[PDB]
Amino acid sequence: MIAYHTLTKALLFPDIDQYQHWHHVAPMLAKMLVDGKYSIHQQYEYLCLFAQLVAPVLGPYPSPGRDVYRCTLGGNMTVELSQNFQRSGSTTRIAFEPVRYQASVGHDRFNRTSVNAFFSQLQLLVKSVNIELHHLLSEHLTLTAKDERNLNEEQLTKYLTNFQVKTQYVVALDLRKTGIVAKEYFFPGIKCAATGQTGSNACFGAIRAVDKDGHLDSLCQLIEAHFQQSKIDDAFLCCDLVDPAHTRFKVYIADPLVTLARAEEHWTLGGRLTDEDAAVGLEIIRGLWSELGIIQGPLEPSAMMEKGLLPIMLNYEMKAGQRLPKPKLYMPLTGIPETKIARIMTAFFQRHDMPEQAEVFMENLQAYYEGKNLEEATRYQAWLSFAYTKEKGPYLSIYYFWPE
Repeated sequence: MIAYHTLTKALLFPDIDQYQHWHHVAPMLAKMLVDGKYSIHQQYEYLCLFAQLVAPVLGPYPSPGRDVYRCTLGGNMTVELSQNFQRSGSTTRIAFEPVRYQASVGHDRFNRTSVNAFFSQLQLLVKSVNIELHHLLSEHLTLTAKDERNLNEEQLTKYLTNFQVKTQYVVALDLRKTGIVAKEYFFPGIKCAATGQTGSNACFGAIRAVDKDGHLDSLCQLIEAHFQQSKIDDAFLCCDLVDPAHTRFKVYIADPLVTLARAEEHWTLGGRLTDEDAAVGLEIIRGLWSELGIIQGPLEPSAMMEKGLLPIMLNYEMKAGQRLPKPKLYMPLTGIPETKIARIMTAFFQRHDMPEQAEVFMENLQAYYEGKNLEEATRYQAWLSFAYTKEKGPYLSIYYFWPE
Protein backbone atom coordinates (compact mmCIF):
# COMPACT_ATOMS: atom_id res chain seq x y z
CA MET A 1 0.00 0.00 0.00
CA ILE A 2 2.97 2.33 0.52
CA ALA A 3 3.32 2.63 -3.26
CA TYR A 4 -0.31 3.76 -3.60
CA HIS A 5 0.09 6.33 -0.81
CA THR A 6 3.33 7.52 -2.40
CA LEU A 7 2.26 7.66 -6.05
CA THR A 8 -0.98 9.40 -5.02
CA LYS A 9 1.03 12.49 -4.04
CA ALA A 10 3.06 12.45 -7.28
CA LEU A 11 0.58 11.59 -10.07
CA LEU A 12 -1.46 14.37 -11.69
CA PHE A 13 -4.49 12.72 -13.26
CA PRO A 14 -5.92 14.67 -16.22
CA ASP A 15 -9.62 14.04 -15.49
CA ILE A 16 -11.95 12.98 -12.69
CA ASP A 17 -12.66 9.55 -14.18
CA GLN A 18 -9.00 8.48 -14.11
CA TYR A 19 -8.71 9.96 -10.61
CA GLN A 20 -11.65 7.86 -9.41
CA HIS A 21 -10.45 4.65 -11.08
CA TRP A 22 -7.03 5.13 -9.47
CA HIS A 23 -8.48 5.46 -5.96
CA HIS A 24 -10.92 2.62 -6.69
CA VAL A 25 -8.45 0.09 -8.10
CA ALA A 26 -4.93 1.04 -6.99
CA PRO A 27 -5.42 0.38 -3.22
CA MET A 28 -6.48 -3.24 -3.71
CA LEU A 29 -3.96 -3.70 -6.52
CA ALA A 30 -1.23 -2.40 -4.18
CA LYS A 31 -2.33 -4.79 -1.43
CA MET A 32 -2.17 -7.74 -3.83
CA LEU A 33 1.29 -6.83 -5.12
CA VAL A 34 2.49 -6.64 -1.51
CA ASP A 35 0.76 -9.93 -0.67
CA GLY A 36 2.25 -11.58 -3.76
CA LYS A 37 5.80 -10.71 -2.63
CA TYR A 38 6.48 -8.39 -5.55
CA SER A 39 9.52 -6.22 -4.96
CA ILE A 40 9.02 -2.62 -3.90
CA HIS A 41 10.12 -1.56 -7.39
CA GLN A 42 7.48 -3.71 -9.11
CA GLN A 43 4.84 -2.31 -6.76
CA TYR A 44 5.70 1.17 -8.05
CA GLU A 45 6.25 -0.04 -11.62
CA TYR A 46 2.90 -1.80 -11.97
CA LEU A 47 0.86 0.77 -10.03
CA CYS A 48 2.38 3.55 -12.15
CA LEU A 49 1.83 1.48 -15.29
CA PHE A 50 -1.83 1.01 -14.36
CA ALA A 51 -2.11 4.78 -13.90
CA GLN A 52 -0.43 5.63 -17.22
CA LEU A 53 -1.68 2.78 -19.43
CA VAL A 54 -4.88 1.22 -18.06
CA ALA A 55 -6.81 3.99 -16.28
CA PRO A 56 -7.06 6.09 -19.51
CA VAL A 57 -8.99 3.24 -21.19
CA LEU A 58 -11.32 2.30 -18.35
CA GLY A 59 -13.90 4.82 -19.56
CA PRO A 60 -16.06 7.19 -17.54
CA TYR A 61 -16.30 6.22 -13.89
CA PRO A 62 -19.63 4.32 -13.60
CA SER A 63 -21.30 6.25 -10.80
CA PRO A 64 -24.70 4.81 -9.77
CA GLY A 65 -27.27 5.88 -12.34
CA ARG A 66 -24.68 7.27 -14.75
CA ASP A 67 -25.66 6.52 -18.35
CA VAL A 68 -22.42 4.94 -19.58
CA TYR A 69 -21.27 1.96 -21.59
CA ARG A 70 -21.19 -0.71 -18.92
CA CYS A 71 -19.24 -3.91 -18.35
CA THR A 72 -19.37 -6.75 -15.83
CA LEU A 73 -15.67 -7.12 -15.04
CA GLY A 74 -15.36 -7.33 -11.29
CA GLY A 75 -19.14 -7.57 -11.37
CA ASN A 76 -19.85 -3.98 -12.36
CA MET A 77 -16.69 -2.29 -13.72
CA THR A 78 -14.48 -2.32 -16.80
CA VAL A 79 -11.58 -3.68 -14.69
CA GLU A 80 -11.11 -6.91 -12.71
CA LEU A 81 -8.32 -8.06 -10.38
CA SER A 82 -7.39 -11.69 -9.79
CA GLN A 83 -4.66 -13.61 -8.02
CA ASN A 84 -2.81 -16.88 -8.64
CA PHE A 85 -1.48 -18.60 -5.52
CA GLN A 86 2.01 -20.14 -5.48
CA ARG A 87 3.92 -21.56 -2.51
CA SER A 88 6.00 -18.53 -1.46
CA GLY A 89 4.18 -15.83 -3.44
CA SER A 90 1.27 -14.91 -5.65
CA THR A 91 0.77 -13.50 -9.15
CA THR A 92 -1.73 -10.70 -9.78
CA ARG A 93 -3.61 -10.32 -13.07
CA ILE A 94 -5.34 -7.13 -14.25
CA ALA A 95 -8.17 -7.68 -16.73
CA PHE A 96 -10.04 -4.81 -18.36
CA GLU A 97 -12.17 -3.94 -21.37
CA PRO A 98 -10.44 -0.99 -23.09
CA VAL A 99 -13.12 1.66 -23.53
CA ARG A 100 -13.33 5.41 -24.07
CA TYR A 101 -16.24 7.76 -23.44
CA GLN A 102 -17.19 7.80 -27.14
CA ALA A 103 -18.67 4.33 -26.57
CA SER A 104 -20.98 5.78 -23.90
CA VAL A 105 -22.25 8.64 -26.03
CA GLY A 106 -22.98 7.20 -29.46
CA HIS A 107 -19.69 7.37 -31.38
CA ASP A 108 -18.60 3.72 -30.95
CA ARG A 109 -21.62 1.50 -30.36
CA PHE A 110 -19.69 -1.78 -30.00
CA ASN A 111 -16.44 -0.28 -28.63
CA ARG A 112 -14.12 -1.33 -31.43
CA THR A 113 -11.48 1.42 -31.48
CA SER A 114 -10.39 1.58 -27.82
CA VAL A 115 -8.50 -1.74 -27.86
CA ASN A 116 -6.49 -0.39 -30.80
CA ALA A 117 -5.75 2.80 -28.85
CA PHE A 118 -4.65 0.82 -25.79
CA PHE A 119 -2.35 -1.49 -27.77
CA SER A 120 -0.67 1.52 -29.40
CA GLN A 121 0.17 2.68 -25.86
CA LEU A 122 0.95 -0.73 -24.34
CA GLN A 123 3.44 -1.67 -27.06
CA LEU A 124 5.46 1.47 -26.32
CA LEU A 125 6.17 0.34 -22.73
CA VAL A 126 5.96 -3.47 -22.89
CA LYS A 127 7.94 -4.16 -26.06
CA SER A 128 7.40 -7.94 -25.94
CA VAL A 129 3.65 -7.57 -26.58
CA ASN A 130 2.82 -8.75 -30.11
CA ILE A 131 -0.64 -7.89 -31.44
CA GLU A 132 -0.45 -9.79 -34.74
CA LEU A 133 -3.07 -12.15 -33.30
CA HIS A 134 -5.40 -9.22 -32.57
CA HIS A 135 -5.33 -8.30 -36.27
CA LEU A 136 -5.73 -11.95 -37.31
CA LEU A 137 -8.47 -13.01 -34.88
CA SER A 138 -10.56 -9.82 -34.74
CA GLU A 139 -12.33 -10.65 -38.01
CA HIS A 140 -13.36 -14.16 -36.93
CA LEU A 141 -14.47 -13.44 -33.37
CA THR A 142 -15.94 -9.90 -33.32
CA LEU A 143 -18.75 -8.07 -35.09
CA THR A 144 -17.60 -6.61 -38.41
CA ALA A 145 -19.29 -3.80 -40.33
CA LYS A 146 -21.03 -6.33 -42.59
CA ASP A 147 -22.16 -8.36 -39.56
CA GLU A 148 -23.47 -5.13 -38.01
CA ARG A 149 -25.56 -4.24 -41.08
CA ASN A 150 -27.10 -7.74 -41.11
CA LEU A 151 -28.00 -7.40 -37.40
CA ASN A 152 -31.47 -6.53 -36.12
CA GLU A 153 -32.39 -5.12 -32.72
CA GLU A 154 -34.38 -8.29 -31.96
CA GLN A 155 -31.31 -10.56 -31.99
CA LEU A 156 -29.22 -8.07 -29.99
CA THR A 157 -31.88 -7.35 -27.34
CA LYS A 158 -32.25 -11.11 -26.81
CA TYR A 159 -28.47 -11.56 -26.48
CA LEU A 160 -28.14 -8.60 -24.11
CA THR A 161 -30.77 -9.96 -21.70
CA ASN A 162 -28.69 -13.13 -21.16
CA PHE A 163 -25.18 -11.62 -21.08
CA GLN A 164 -25.79 -7.97 -20.07
CA VAL A 165 -23.06 -6.11 -21.96
CA LYS A 166 -21.80 -5.44 -25.49
CA THR A 167 -18.19 -6.47 -24.74
CA GLN A 168 -16.12 -7.75 -27.68
CA TYR A 169 -12.56 -7.56 -26.31
CA VAL A 170 -10.95 -7.95 -22.90
CA VAL A 171 -7.23 -7.45 -22.29
CA ALA A 172 -5.46 -9.14 -19.37
CA LEU A 173 -2.06 -8.03 -18.07
CA ASP A 174 -0.42 -10.94 -16.23
CA LEU A 175 2.04 -9.28 -13.83
CA ARG A 176 4.79 -11.86 -13.66
CA LYS A 177 7.82 -11.11 -11.49
CA THR A 178 9.96 -11.17 -14.65
CA GLY A 179 7.76 -8.85 -16.75
CA ILE A 180 4.24 -8.35 -18.05
CA VAL A 181 2.73 -10.80 -20.53
CA ALA A 182 -0.59 -9.84 -22.11
CA LYS A 183 -3.58 -11.94 -23.14
CA GLU A 184 -6.61 -10.99 -25.22
CA TYR A 185 -10.14 -12.39 -25.01
CA PHE A 186 -12.57 -12.31 -27.93
CA PHE A 187 -16.31 -12.62 -27.29
CA PRO A 188 -18.17 -13.69 -30.47
CA GLY A 189 -21.65 -13.59 -28.91
CA ILE A 190 -22.83 -10.48 -30.75
CA LYS A 191 -21.15 -11.61 -33.97
CA CYS A 192 -22.97 -14.95 -33.78
CA ALA A 193 -26.28 -13.21 -33.04
CA ALA A 194 -25.85 -11.27 -36.29
CA THR A 195 -24.50 -14.07 -38.51
CA GLY A 196 -26.24 -17.07 -36.94
CA GLN A 197 -23.03 -19.12 -36.68
CA THR A 198 -22.28 -21.05 -33.50
CA GLY A 199 -19.68 -20.04 -30.94
CA SER A 200 -17.70 -23.20 -31.66
CA ASN A 201 -17.75 -22.43 -35.39
CA ALA A 202 -16.36 -18.95 -34.69
CA CYS A 203 -13.71 -19.94 -32.14
CA PHE A 204 -12.39 -23.09 -33.82
CA GLY A 205 -12.58 -21.50 -37.26
CA ALA A 206 -10.43 -18.67 -35.89
CA ILE A 207 -7.87 -21.13 -34.50
CA ARG A 208 -7.61 -23.08 -37.77
CA ALA A 209 -7.29 -19.79 -39.67
CA VAL A 210 -4.20 -18.93 -37.61
CA ASP A 211 -3.00 -22.55 -37.28
CA LYS A 212 -2.23 -23.12 -40.94
CA ASP A 213 0.09 -26.10 -40.43
CA GLY A 214 -2.58 -27.97 -38.45
CA HIS A 215 -0.51 -28.27 -35.28
CA LEU A 216 -3.68 -27.91 -33.17
CA ASP A 217 -6.27 -29.77 -35.25
CA SER A 218 -6.08 -32.98 -33.20
CA LEU A 219 -6.66 -30.96 -30.02
CA CYS A 220 -9.47 -28.95 -31.64
CA GLN A 221 -11.30 -32.09 -32.81
CA LEU A 222 -11.07 -33.73 -29.38
CA ILE A 223 -12.56 -30.62 -27.78
CA GLU A 224 -15.16 -30.14 -30.54
CA ALA A 225 -16.24 -33.77 -30.15
CA HIS A 226 -16.87 -33.28 -26.43
CA PHE A 227 -18.82 -30.07 -27.02
CA GLN A 228 -21.01 -31.75 -29.65
CA GLN A 229 -21.53 -34.84 -27.47
CA SER A 230 -22.13 -33.00 -24.18
CA LYS A 231 -24.30 -30.42 -26.03
CA ILE A 232 -22.44 -27.22 -25.19
CA ASP A 233 -21.26 -24.35 -27.38
CA ASP A 234 -17.96 -22.50 -27.15
CA ALA A 235 -18.44 -19.19 -25.33
CA PHE A 236 -15.27 -17.22 -26.14
CA LEU A 237 -11.56 -17.53 -26.91
CA CYS A 238 -8.30 -16.36 -25.37
CA CYS A 239 -4.79 -16.05 -26.79
CA ASP A 240 -1.38 -14.86 -25.68
CA LEU A 241 -0.24 -11.61 -27.30
CA VAL A 242 3.00 -13.18 -28.53
CA ASP A 243 4.32 -14.33 -31.89
CA PRO A 244 1.37 -16.23 -33.46
CA ALA A 245 3.51 -19.36 -33.77
CA HIS A 246 4.30 -19.47 -30.03
CA THR A 247 0.86 -18.59 -28.65
CA ARG A 248 -1.55 -20.54 -26.48
CA PHE A 249 -5.22 -20.64 -27.42
CA LYS A 250 -7.84 -21.27 -24.74
CA VAL A 251 -11.47 -22.02 -25.60
CA TYR A 252 -14.02 -21.27 -22.87
CA ILE A 253 -17.44 -22.77 -22.18
CA ALA A 254 -20.02 -21.43 -19.72
CA ASP A 255 -22.50 -24.00 -18.41
CA PRO A 256 -25.63 -22.80 -16.56
CA LEU A 257 -26.03 -26.34 -15.15
CA VAL A 258 -23.93 -25.82 -12.02
CA THR A 259 -23.60 -29.42 -10.82
CA LEU A 260 -20.56 -31.48 -9.88
CA ALA A 261 -21.48 -34.20 -12.39
CA ARG A 262 -21.61 -31.62 -15.19
CA ALA A 263 -18.29 -30.16 -14.05
CA GLU A 264 -16.72 -33.64 -14.07
CA GLU A 265 -18.07 -34.32 -17.57
CA HIS A 266 -16.25 -31.24 -18.90
CA TRP A 267 -13.10 -31.80 -16.82
CA THR A 268 -12.50 -35.20 -18.44
CA LEU A 269 -13.86 -34.10 -21.85
CA GLY A 270 -16.62 -36.67 -21.53
CA GLY A 271 -14.11 -39.42 -20.81
CA ARG A 272 -11.63 -38.40 -23.51
CA LEU A 273 -9.03 -37.50 -20.84
CA THR A 274 -7.89 -40.65 -19.03
CA ASP A 275 -4.42 -39.79 -17.69
CA GLU A 276 -3.57 -39.98 -14.00
CA ASP A 277 -3.32 -36.20 -13.65
CA ALA A 278 -6.91 -35.75 -14.84
CA ALA A 279 -7.95 -38.39 -12.28
CA VAL A 280 -6.02 -36.90 -9.35
CA GLY A 281 -7.09 -33.35 -10.14
CA LEU A 282 -10.69 -34.52 -10.41
CA GLU A 283 -10.56 -35.81 -6.83
CA ILE A 284 -9.12 -32.53 -5.53
CA ILE A 285 -11.90 -30.75 -7.44
CA ARG A 286 -14.55 -33.07 -6.02
CA GLY A 287 -13.57 -32.23 -2.45
CA LEU A 288 -13.33 -28.48 -3.03
CA TRP A 289 -16.72 -28.32 -4.76
CA SER A 290 -18.21 -30.36 -1.91
CA GLU A 291 -16.77 -28.33 0.98
CA LEU A 292 -17.42 -24.98 -0.70
CA GLY A 293 -21.02 -25.99 -1.37
CA ILE A 294 -21.03 -24.54 -4.89
CA ILE A 295 -24.59 -23.28 -5.35
CA GLN A 296 -26.66 -24.79 -8.15
CA GLY A 297 -28.61 -21.81 -9.41
CA PRO A 298 -31.50 -21.84 -11.87
CA LEU A 299 -30.60 -22.74 -15.44
CA GLU A 300 -32.51 -19.79 -16.90
CA PRO A 301 -30.00 -16.92 -17.33
CA SER A 302 -32.92 -14.66 -16.37
CA ALA A 303 -33.32 -15.90 -12.78
CA MET A 304 -29.65 -16.80 -12.26
CA MET A 305 -28.74 -13.11 -12.59
CA GLU A 306 -31.39 -11.83 -10.17
CA LYS A 307 -30.20 -14.41 -7.64
CA GLY A 308 -26.68 -13.08 -8.29
CA LEU A 309 -25.43 -16.54 -9.27
CA LEU A 310 -22.83 -17.46 -11.88
CA PRO A 311 -22.45 -20.53 -14.13
CA ILE A 312 -19.53 -22.91 -14.17
CA MET A 313 -16.79 -22.16 -16.68
CA LEU A 314 -13.89 -24.11 -18.12
CA ASN A 315 -11.16 -23.39 -20.62
CA TYR A 316 -9.06 -25.83 -22.60
CA GLU A 317 -5.47 -24.81 -23.34
CA MET A 318 -3.86 -25.64 -26.69
CA LYS A 319 -0.25 -25.24 -27.76
CA ALA A 320 1.57 -26.52 -30.83
CA GLY A 321 3.55 -29.42 -29.40
CA GLN A 322 0.92 -30.54 -26.89
CA ARG A 323 -0.41 -34.08 -26.48
CA LEU A 324 -3.82 -33.56 -24.84
CA PRO A 325 -5.84 -30.39 -24.17
CA LYS A 326 -5.38 -28.94 -20.71
CA PRO A 327 -8.54 -28.09 -18.75
CA LYS A 328 -9.14 -25.50 -16.05
CA LEU A 329 -12.34 -25.34 -13.99
CA TYR A 330 -13.98 -22.11 -12.80
CA MET A 331 -16.26 -22.64 -9.79
CA PRO A 332 -18.71 -19.80 -9.05
CA LEU A 333 -18.40 -18.52 -5.49
CA THR A 334 -21.14 -15.86 -5.34
CA GLY A 335 -23.61 -16.71 -2.59
CA ILE A 336 -20.96 -18.39 -0.41
CA PRO A 337 -19.80 -16.37 2.63
CA GLU A 338 -16.23 -15.12 2.36
CA THR A 339 -15.21 -16.69 5.69
CA LYS A 340 -16.42 -20.10 4.52
CA ILE A 341 -14.32 -19.76 1.36
CA ALA A 342 -11.33 -18.62 3.40
CA ARG A 343 -11.70 -21.66 5.67
CA ILE A 344 -11.58 -24.15 2.79
CA MET A 345 -8.73 -22.24 1.13
CA THR A 346 -6.67 -22.26 4.33
CA ALA A 347 -7.22 -26.01 4.77
CA PHE A 348 -6.34 -26.55 1.10
CA PHE A 349 -3.12 -24.56 1.38
CA GLN A 350 -1.90 -26.47 4.43
CA ARG A 351 -2.89 -29.85 2.97
CA HIS A 352 -0.85 -29.19 -0.20
CA ASP A 353 2.32 -27.88 1.50
CA MET A 354 1.60 -24.16 1.15
CA PRO A 355 1.71 -23.18 4.83
CA GLU A 356 2.56 -19.53 4.14
CA GLN A 357 -0.59 -19.09 2.03
CA ALA A 358 -2.70 -20.68 4.78
CA GLU A 359 -1.36 -18.38 7.51
CA VAL A 360 -2.19 -15.10 5.77
CA PHE A 361 -5.16 -15.89 3.51
CA MET A 362 -7.86 -14.65 5.89
CA GLU A 363 -6.04 -11.49 7.01
CA ASN A 364 -5.09 -10.63 3.41
CA LEU A 365 -8.70 -11.02 2.27
CA GLN A 366 -10.04 -8.90 5.14
CA ALA A 367 -7.59 -6.15 4.15
CA TYR A 368 -8.80 -6.21 0.53
CA TYR A 369 -12.23 -5.40 1.97
CA GLU A 370 -11.41 -3.15 4.92
CA GLY A 371 -14.04 -2.89 7.62
CA LYS A 372 -16.37 -5.34 5.85
CA ASN A 373 -17.90 -8.30 7.68
CA LEU A 374 -16.74 -11.34 5.70
CA GLU A 375 -19.37 -13.56 7.35
CA GLU A 376 -22.24 -11.63 5.75
CA ALA A 377 -20.49 -10.80 2.47
CA THR A 378 -21.06 -13.35 -0.31
CA ARG A 379 -20.17 -11.39 -3.47
CA TYR A 380 -16.49 -10.45 -3.02
CA GLN A 381 -14.67 -13.64 -4.06
CA ALA A 382 -16.57 -14.57 -7.22
CA TRP A 383 -14.60 -17.33 -8.97
CA LEU A 384 -12.24 -20.11 -7.92
CA SER A 385 -10.21 -21.55 -10.79
CA PHE A 386 -8.52 -24.95 -10.61
CA ALA A 387 -5.90 -26.67 -12.74
CA TYR A 388 -3.71 -29.67 -12.00
CA THR A 389 -0.48 -31.14 -13.33
CA LYS A 390 1.80 -33.66 -11.67
CA GLU A 391 4.63 -31.13 -11.99
CA LYS A 392 2.84 -28.08 -10.56
CA GLY A 393 0.32 -29.90 -8.39
CA PRO A 394 -3.03 -28.18 -7.86
CA TYR A 395 -2.88 -24.43 -8.40
CA LEU A 396 -5.73 -22.07 -7.59
CA SER A 397 -6.80 -18.54 -8.52
CA ILE A 398 -9.37 -16.19 -6.98
CA TYR A 399 -11.26 -13.62 -9.06
CA TYR A 400 -12.56 -10.66 -7.07
CA PHE A 401 -15.72 -8.59 -7.44
CA TRP A 402 -15.75 -4.96 -6.38
CA PRO A 403 -18.04 -3.84 -3.54
CA GLU A 404 -21.41 -2.42 -4.56
